[PDB]
Amino acid sequence: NELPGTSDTPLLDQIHGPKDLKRLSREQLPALTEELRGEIVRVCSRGGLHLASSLGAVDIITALHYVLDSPRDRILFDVGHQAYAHKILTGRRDQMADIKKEGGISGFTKVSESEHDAITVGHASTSLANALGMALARDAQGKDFHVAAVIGDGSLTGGMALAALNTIGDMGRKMLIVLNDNEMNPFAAMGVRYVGPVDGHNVQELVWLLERLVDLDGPTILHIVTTKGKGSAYSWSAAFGEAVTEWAKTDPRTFVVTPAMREGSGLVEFSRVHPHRYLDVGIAEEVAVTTAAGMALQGMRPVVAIYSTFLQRAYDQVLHDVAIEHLNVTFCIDRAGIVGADGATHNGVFDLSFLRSIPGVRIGLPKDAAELRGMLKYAQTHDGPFAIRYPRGNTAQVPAGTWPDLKWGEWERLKGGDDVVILAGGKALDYALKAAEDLPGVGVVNARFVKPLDEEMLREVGGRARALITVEDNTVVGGFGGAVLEALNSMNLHPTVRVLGIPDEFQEHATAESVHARAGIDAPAIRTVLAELGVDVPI
Amino acid sequence: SDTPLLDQIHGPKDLKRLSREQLPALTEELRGEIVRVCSRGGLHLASSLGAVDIITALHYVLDSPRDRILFDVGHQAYAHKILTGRRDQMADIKKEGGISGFTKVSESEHDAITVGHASTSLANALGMALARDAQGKDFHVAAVIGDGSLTGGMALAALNTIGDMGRKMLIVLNDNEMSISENVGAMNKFMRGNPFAAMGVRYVGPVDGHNVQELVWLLERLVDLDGPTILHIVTTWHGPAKFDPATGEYVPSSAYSWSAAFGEAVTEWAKTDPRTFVVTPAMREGSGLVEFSRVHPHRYLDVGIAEEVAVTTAAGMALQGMRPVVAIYSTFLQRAYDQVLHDVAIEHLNVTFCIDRAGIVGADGATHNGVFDLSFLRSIPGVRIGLPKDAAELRGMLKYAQTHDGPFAIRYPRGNTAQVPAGTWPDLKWGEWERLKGGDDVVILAGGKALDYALKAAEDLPGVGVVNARFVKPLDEEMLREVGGRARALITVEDNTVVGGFGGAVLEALNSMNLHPTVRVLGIPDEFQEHATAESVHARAGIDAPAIRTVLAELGVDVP
Ligand SMILES: Cc1ncc(C[n+]2csc(CCOP(=O)(O)OP(=O)(O)O)c2C)c(N)n1
Ligand SMILES: Cc1ncc(C[n+]2csc(CCOP(=O)(O)OP(=O)(O)O)c2C)c(N)n1
Ligand SMILES: [Ca+2]
Ligand SMILES: [Ca+2]
Ligand SMILES: [Ca+2]
Ligand SMILES: [Ca+2]
Ligand SMILES: [Ca+2]
Ligand SMILES: [Ca+2]
Ligand SMILES: [Mg+2]
Ligand SMILES: [Mg+2]
Ligand SMILES: [Mg+2]
Ligand SMILES: [Mg+2]
Ligand SMILES: [Mg+2]
Repeated sequence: NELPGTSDTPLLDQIHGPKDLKRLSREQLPALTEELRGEIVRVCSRGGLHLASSLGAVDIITALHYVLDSPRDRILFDVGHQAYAHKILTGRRDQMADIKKEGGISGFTKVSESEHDAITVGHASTSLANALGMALARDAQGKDFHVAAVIGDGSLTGGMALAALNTIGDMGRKMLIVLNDNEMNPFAAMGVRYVGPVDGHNVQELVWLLERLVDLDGPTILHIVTTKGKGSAYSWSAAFGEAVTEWAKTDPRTFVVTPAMREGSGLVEFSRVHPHRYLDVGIAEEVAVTTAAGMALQGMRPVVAIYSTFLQRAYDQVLHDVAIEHLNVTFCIDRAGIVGADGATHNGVFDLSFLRSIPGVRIGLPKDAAELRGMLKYAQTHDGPFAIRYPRGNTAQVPAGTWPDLKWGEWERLKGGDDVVILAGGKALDYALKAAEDLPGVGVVNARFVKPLDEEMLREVGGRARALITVEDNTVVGGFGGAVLEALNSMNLHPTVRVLGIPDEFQEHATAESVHARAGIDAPAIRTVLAELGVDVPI
Repeated sequence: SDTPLLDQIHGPKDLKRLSREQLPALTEELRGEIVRVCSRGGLHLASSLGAVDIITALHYVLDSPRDRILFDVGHQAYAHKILTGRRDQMADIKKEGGISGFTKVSESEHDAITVGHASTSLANALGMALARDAQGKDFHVAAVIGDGSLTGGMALAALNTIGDMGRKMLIVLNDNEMSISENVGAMNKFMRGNPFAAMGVRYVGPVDGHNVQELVWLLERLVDLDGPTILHIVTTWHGPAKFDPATGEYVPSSAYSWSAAFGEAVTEWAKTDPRTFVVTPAMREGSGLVEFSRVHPHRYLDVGIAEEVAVTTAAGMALQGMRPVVAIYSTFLQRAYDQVLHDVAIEHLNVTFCIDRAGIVGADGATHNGVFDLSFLRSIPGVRIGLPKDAAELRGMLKYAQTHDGPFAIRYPRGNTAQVPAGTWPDLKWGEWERLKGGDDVVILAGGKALDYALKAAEDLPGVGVVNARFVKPLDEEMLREVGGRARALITVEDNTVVGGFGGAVLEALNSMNLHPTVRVLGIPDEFQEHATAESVHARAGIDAPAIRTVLAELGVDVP
């Protein structure tokens, strides 16, 4: 029990779980609220994080955990970036300094981290459907516990949230939805008792109101209003932002669509220079891709700027709405491969697998900003869809007016050697060049095209090499290694091949470097495979 | 002639020569035309008959193809094709080399979008409106969307974006689920709890969707107005062999659809497993769940046409200790890719996917061919994939999936399989293949529909082995190693794309074992397959028994 001061927390020191929180009287909850605010700011500041959303949520989370009995009652957080107060109140206060770090805890709720985490989230708008499943399962088991979902105003505009709300209406089952609105319809929300708006920062009035709502029949939306945040490095994103901004100046058919990730995708400058050629469709990736398809049908050259992990939401839209009529949609896919800190919900290691199987979708991996420019120019000037994927990370700035002629599907040899040849693009290529550096028999090819592959160069290298190594910042299942084995098979070439990539296992929050070392795709791990294939490494 | 007005109409220009007072007679001609020419090929006419009046009205008022008319799904657009120069092609609808059952951009300048999957019209319409405004043009964009499609995730999300952008366009909501009075009453209840004004959309109606003259007068007022507008309209044998309409030839009378085999299995299973719960995205009859829904009413959930909701709802049930089954077509499962990966697979949840219409479905074409699931499911960590040869293996796989940890997918085609007795619950080790025919010269690896081709192809060829590759994830590593070491050549056959499918799984597995047999990967090529019979598509793809026999002959097997 330390002295009163600027950063004492007498109440939190006694709270190890929600049961300890219930020992407080309602009148004490405003003081806890301020302790939680102080705790979040003083620990979760460095690295930015989703501090602003968690701060906005402190009072509704305190009230929910005071009124409800987690883990018997299920509190579901949409996305989960707003649940830092939830983790402090559920035995993880001492782990907040390590949030998103290897050996720490997730930046989102994760079922396997705590019995208090009802869903594993990261992708937005899943809380309502999960909530429905838990309510239906509860009713089937004759149990009586409460299901409460906390969803932001942004998340509630997602297709699967609105579709789920409609169903929650039709089903008429007991559940509470807290709409957490920090910005201040009849086809989605019929059958749903609406309550509010109400002050989202009044922890006593929220405890009062929840004790009323929690026991009512059928589904309730509680509309709360919250204040957001109450209390050398040249990125691939920037390289893209600069290339497309430059491109649009001399292509009036170019239109850039983002699903509400303008700053992430590096389109701040693009939004200000070309406001007439910029569309933020909101959070819905499915709307972004089908809208781009409508634009391409009317003679435009749309570019969808989207994270690899988020493009998963639009798989059927790419296949059905773009690929069937071979439409002019270019996909500039950021956060390609392991993103690291954000963990298994955000690691973009599936795009080379799910896009490859779609007829007519070309796939490029640029090694640098000049190749990115070459691919974007090709994509925007040739028929049908193209995907260009690049990681979170940096690359050399490139001079204005850099627009090389790149023949799509052509690989390039970057290092001499015929005994063993490493085939790799993007981040994997930099690993390959490093791994090969002192080995004269070890060739390196920039496999900068996954679809189509360079069949001629693969035939030449496949016919002479004692062994090939494939390296990809993607799952080894049906990805770049699979494409290479399928192309070798159809040529009836049978060289030794080592397929290096992410294993068929979800990768938890850590640095990309850690995931890459344990996956065995980094330069040291490639150097180990070369030795295993009988390459004489220098002493 | 029974159709004197229609006889002079070869396009929307001809339609506009009629006085409004002649339009009612024209809608009666169009209804009689659709019944006269499309009463076969198991075509459902209800949707297209219900839409005759609005489609006549839209073509009379708008200027197609300058004005863009977008049909959601496209199954309601028969009158559209009749009014846009395709009257004499309607006899060949869904037939190989005939017109599509849906609108298709390549078929006609009057078909604004290629559709089949629901709920895509609004986002496509937004795109066309935004391109129109960028180009300084002023043509009309109209989307026609059913009440069912409108409650789809991408439709509800699109309408939010449409409201925010405030761009000029007309959404026609074709509601055949509720009357005008039922709709008004529901809306009165809700806003007592304009509501569309905050969303940024003008709501007009509901009005009578069968009054072609009143629809014309109302549209003429709406097409001028700024911003997005919703017009809510309201519309109305005991012998040993039997002919199967679906497959277009004779089958044993003991043969029923895979759908019926699944419905019978899950209905029986749920009697002794109280944790089993079936979830369908509004395909009760298609997935064979009529009987299930009647016998187990409190273990049956229809979520409407929201595949993403069906999968994530099942995840919630699994997290609460239940054993949910998602009954879903392969093609519609594509909508739930992220939900399978993110909501089911990351925490390895107890969701069983029973996937109907797996492989080529035929008549419904490129938008419906379930030819990608062995590729897209396989790259998801922890998702097991089984291909049952018969109703017994389907039961063994469903029992395995419902009693073991994590997600399982069971995929089966449109088509028939032998009826099997109640209480058929074999014990099957997930991941174990079965040798069905001896031979070590050339071995065919195949599951499900491909397996039937393989066994037919290998008849009276003594050196040709056949393995039931009834598991795609995991593969049978032990049996593939043995066959891959001993066989001169392998043939893989899959009712799936050759890209990243079963053939790919086999080549990945052989590579990690450092085995180098000759392998012929047979399957659907990396190209969309247009409407035709499955048998026609399979013959041209090279996966039927004669195509397999030709590959065996090329590999130097003695084939009669
Ligand atoms: C499928 C998906 N697409 C995009 C994102 C990126 N994203 C993370 S937070 C968020 C939600 C928008 O804000 P809101 O739900 O209102 O939450 P707030 O931060 O305002 O509390 C978005 C777009 C995501 N998590 N999931
Ligand atoms: C994405 C998708 N999921 C499922 C289906 C299957 N399906 C075909 S039409 C339909 C019903 C659509 O209802 P509505 O739009 O009201 O049209 P109506 O049946 O009344 O003509 C369904 C579920 C589909 N076509 N697309
Ligand atoms: Ca689609
Ligand atoms: Ca193009
Ligand atoms: Ca290069
Ligand atoms: Ca050689
Ligand atoms: Ca309709
Ligand atoms: Ca299971
Ligand atoms: Mg103090
Ligand atoms: Mg918000
Ligand atoms: Mg893991
Ligand atoms: Mg309907
Ligand atoms: Mg084709």
